Amino acid sequence: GSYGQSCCLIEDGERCVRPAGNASFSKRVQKSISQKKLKLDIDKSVRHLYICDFHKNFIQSVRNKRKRKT
Ligand SMILES: [Zn+2]
Repeated sequence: GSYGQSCCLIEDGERCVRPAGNASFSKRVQKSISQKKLKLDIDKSVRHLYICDFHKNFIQSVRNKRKRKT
C-alpha cells in the first residue's frame, strides 16, 4: 500500500524494487556516490530512505577493490 519495505534507489532508470532490510540512505552515503558519479538516483514517490541489501553491498564495493583475496 503506501507502506512497502523495499528500496529507494534508481539505477539507469530502473526504480529498484528489491526488498529492504536494516539498510538505509543517510546524508553520509550521498558523498561516497557523488565522488563516484554513479547512475544511482532517489525515489521521492515513497519519500523514504530504505535500500535493498544488494544496493547496500554496491556502495560498499566502491570502498573495496576488484582484486580478490586468499
Ligand atoms: Zn536497491
